[PDB]
Amino acid sequence: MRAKWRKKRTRRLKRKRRKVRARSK
Amino acid sequence: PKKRASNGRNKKGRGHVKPVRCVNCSRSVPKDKAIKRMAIRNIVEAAAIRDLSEASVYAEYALPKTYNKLHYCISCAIHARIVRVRSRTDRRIRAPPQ
Amino acid sequence: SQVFGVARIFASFNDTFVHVTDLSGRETIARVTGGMKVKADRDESSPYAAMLAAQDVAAKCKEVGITAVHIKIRATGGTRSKTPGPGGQAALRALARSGLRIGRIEDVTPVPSDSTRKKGGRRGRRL
Amino acid sequence: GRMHSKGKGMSSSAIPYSRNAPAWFKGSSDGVVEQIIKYARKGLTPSQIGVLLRDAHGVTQAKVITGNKILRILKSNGLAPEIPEDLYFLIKKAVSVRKHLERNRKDKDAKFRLILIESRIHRLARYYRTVSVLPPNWKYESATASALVN
Amino acid sequence: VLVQDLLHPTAASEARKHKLKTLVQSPRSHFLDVKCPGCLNITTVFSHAQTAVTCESCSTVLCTPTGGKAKLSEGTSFRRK
Amino acid sequence: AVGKNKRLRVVDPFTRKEWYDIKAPSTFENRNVGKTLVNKSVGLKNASDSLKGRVVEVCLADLQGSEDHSFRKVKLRVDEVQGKNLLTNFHGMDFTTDKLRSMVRKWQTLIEANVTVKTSDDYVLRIFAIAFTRKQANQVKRTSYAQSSHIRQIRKVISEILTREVQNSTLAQLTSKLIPEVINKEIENATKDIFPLQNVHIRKVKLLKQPKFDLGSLLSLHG
RNA sequence: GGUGAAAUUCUUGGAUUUAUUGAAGACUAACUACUGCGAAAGCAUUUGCCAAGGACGUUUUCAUUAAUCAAGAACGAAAGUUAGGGGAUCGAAGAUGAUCAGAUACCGUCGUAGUCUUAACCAUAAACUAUGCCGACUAGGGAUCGGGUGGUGUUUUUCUUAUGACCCACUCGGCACCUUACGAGAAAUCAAAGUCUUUGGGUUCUGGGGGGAGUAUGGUCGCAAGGCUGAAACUUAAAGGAAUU
Ligand SMILES: [Mg+2]
Ligand SMILES: [Mg+2]
Ligand SMILES: [Mg+2]
Ligand SMILES: [Mg+2]
Ligand SMILES: [Mg+2]
Ligand SMILES: [Mg+2]
Ligand SMILES: [Mg+2]
Ligand SMILES: [Mg+2]
Ligand SMILES: [Mg+2]
Ligand SMILES: [Mg+2]
Ligand SMILES: [Mg+2]
Ligand SMILES: [Mg+2]
Ligand SMILES: [Mg+2]
Ligand SMILES: [Mg+2]
Ligand SMILES: [Mg+2]
Ligand SMILES: [Mg+2]
Ligand SMILES: [Mg+2]
Ligand SMILES: [Mg+2]
Ligand SMILES: [Zn+2]
Ligand SMILES: [Zn+2]
Repeated sequence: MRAKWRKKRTRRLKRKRRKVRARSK
Repeated sequence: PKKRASNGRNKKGRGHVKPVRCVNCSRSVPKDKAIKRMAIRNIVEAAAIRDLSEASVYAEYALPKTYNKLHYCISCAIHARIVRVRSRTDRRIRAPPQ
Repeated sequence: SQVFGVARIFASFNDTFVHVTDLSGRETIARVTGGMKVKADRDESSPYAAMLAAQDVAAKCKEVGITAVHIKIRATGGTRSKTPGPGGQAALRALARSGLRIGRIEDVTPVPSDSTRKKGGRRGRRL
Repeated sequence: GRMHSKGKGMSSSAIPYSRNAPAWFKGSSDGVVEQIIKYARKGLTPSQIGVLLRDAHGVTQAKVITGNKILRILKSNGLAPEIPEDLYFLIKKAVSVRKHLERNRKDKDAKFRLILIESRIHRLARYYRTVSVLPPNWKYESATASALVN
Repeated sequence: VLVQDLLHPTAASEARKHKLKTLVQSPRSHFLDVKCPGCLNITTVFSHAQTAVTCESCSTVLCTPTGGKAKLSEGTSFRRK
Repeated sequence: AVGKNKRLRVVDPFTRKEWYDIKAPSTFENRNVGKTLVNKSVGLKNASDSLKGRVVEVCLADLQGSEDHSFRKVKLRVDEVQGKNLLTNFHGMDFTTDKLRSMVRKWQTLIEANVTVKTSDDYVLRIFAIAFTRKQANQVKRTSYAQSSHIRQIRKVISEILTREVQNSTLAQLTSKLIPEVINKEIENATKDIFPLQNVHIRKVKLLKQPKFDLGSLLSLHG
């Protein structure tokens, strides 16, 4: 996997995580 | 490692050189990493000149040349044999062959 | 002694034009394109087609009375190509060898003083 | 090798060996002093005066002929300005830049330059305070700076 | 190279070398006795002016400033001090 | 040719047409140019109506004889229809691409100058200039660029010259002046102080705005 | 039209093409270079105004005012974010025609957002010379740009001219380059990446096997996207660099 793609994936994951956190709040 | 001390570009003292598009495939390439071949072709092909002359009103006529500078992205150049792969020892020669 | 017209060859990398007009360039005397003569679609540009077109044009010219032409050679120009198509030279040759008279030949390709953006994107036509 | 740019130049005046007055020069030190005083009265900065001396008259350097530097002489007579010359010049320059900025806002290069100038001024101010040429509280701002200039 | 007398070099070589970079620093500039074509007065003009130096009695402009060495006003005649 | 479109008797239109005669202004040598072809005058919509305004762009060598004028080109606007003859006026001077490009050599600065100016009539002309920097016959330096200040000065001078030369007399007069390249020579003479200079040409004269029509004046350029 | 070949699409209410023109927004070809300038990002049409700046010249002036910097500031490509104006081209998404076993990929045709701008934000790029800044010294060689000197040197010519442009020689400052290293280095290579086991000119920052991970968490800054800061458990004998046949 390209590093850039990995980074992108991570970012995507983090968005979801953020959303989850917001929901929890 | 560095394949080229020039980085294959020719800028150094600059910072950003504006890109020119490729004449073959439009691959946007910096104006220095550009491979510039200036083609002075005659407007009429070498074999078809005589006929033209025969046709022409006013004998002893100029017959002009067409002028254009061509910009090849390096890959394209490589493909089209404008440039060739050279040995490590003779990559260094900056002087044109002719 | 002579009757003059404007030959107006426009040869793109696909499909080629011949277009005889008067000296004013407003009124027309036969167009005839490479796609008219050969119906094989890829052969719109090929020299043979161009030659055929030129021949056709010549006949028309003869019929009208235009003994002589000035040729304006043209590529697609602007953002596109700039290099003349394969069926311009052929067309010219055909014109020459029809008994028709020649003189004053120029490139009229629409060269920009730097233009709008070219088609293809950053990485261009990746084949 | 320069203080705010990448510049590396070495262009400078090179003072001759002999402290003594040049052999060809006549006149008098007193005369020179008088001339200097006159110049000061007229309303010139030390450097300008020095330049004038060099050009119109036979004066190589004032310290070579009189025994004293021009600024010192000015001070002695009671003519040395409220603000030291270089500092004043710097302030003036800064003010011009500020004025320009006031007029046109998007000039980012100009803004950058202004900062540099300000820094330089601050440095100079600090130096002066240490030497106690300026009163030990003297600060540089905007309106105040303008006032000083004008 | 290798062995030199660095203390007293050839005069020509010294001349060639930049002012400052010489053995002891000394100016390349000099002073001039300027005679204006009209009145009989001698003014001592520095060769690298900056200011448009006039005669002390009459306004005539003897020298105009340039990059380095100042230019004399044609009718004027000088003598190196 | 086999592919057909969706597309959602008076054959040979040249039998519906007549030939005319392109008459150039008295400024040139070969005063008649060639043939122009127009439709026959139908009652309301005459032949002379759709003629006055037409531009015929012709080679300057084919008006003067000499082929040292081959690179130059002239636009001629049809104005007065005599009956068979049609009288033109100067519309625009041009350089052919094959000389303009030829003269743009690498390793020397090209100096390009613009100006818009009124004639002694009311003709608004935009006239252009090209000048190149010369390797002065003595040079070892493989370039010969001019400094920017010098270039600017040259441009200014050129502009001044152009202003002097237009504003003073008719468009016909201007054309006359132009044909044996006097203006270029003058420019060269002027600029020998600032920088050597070479291949000085007024390339491109563009007409922008003309006065009324004034038939008499036009006529006075023929006969 | 388009293409490797096609098809999509537009077309006898007349496409394409030809000629004059007009509007709109882009961009600034050729000239354009182992050339310029700027702190970097960056910056090529003309002219004017507005300040700024390096180098040079200087027998001008101040006289240690300096070098580098944790705190703090200023700018900061492109995308992206608000809200206006603009919206020609090109075009993430989308449609959509092919190609393929598949092909919401490359190729083709359209095409919102964006591309341009005005007020804000954002603070990152292979933001690269992957070479921190200031200073000294060591080796030749031509170039070239900026300035300055000396040439009864060439040309210009309006008679001396006087400039200007060249020509030669020297000189500071710059972008580089060529050959040797007697020095370095793992080597590729390097006039610095040299003057280091013959180890100390001054300083700021950063790294300490590979993964986990630029992740988790806590701060903090962002309207948001995100940025700056930044672990550990556990895991592993290699990951890597330059060269070789
Ligand atoms: Mg590799
Ligand atoms: Mg620089
Ligand atoms: Mg960059
Ligand atoms: Mg390929
Ligand atoms: Mg220094
Ligand atoms: Mg500092
Ligand atoms: Mg049509
Ligand atoms: Mg330049
Ligand atoms: Mg341009
Ligand atoms: Mg900090
Ligand atoms: Mg943007
Ligand atoms: Mg898609
Ligand atoms: Mg599909
Ligand atoms: Mg596509
Ligand atoms: Mg970073
Ligand atoms: Mg880095
Ligand atoms: Mg580790
Ligand atoms: Mg390897
Ligand atoms: Zn390409
Ligand atoms: Zn006098």
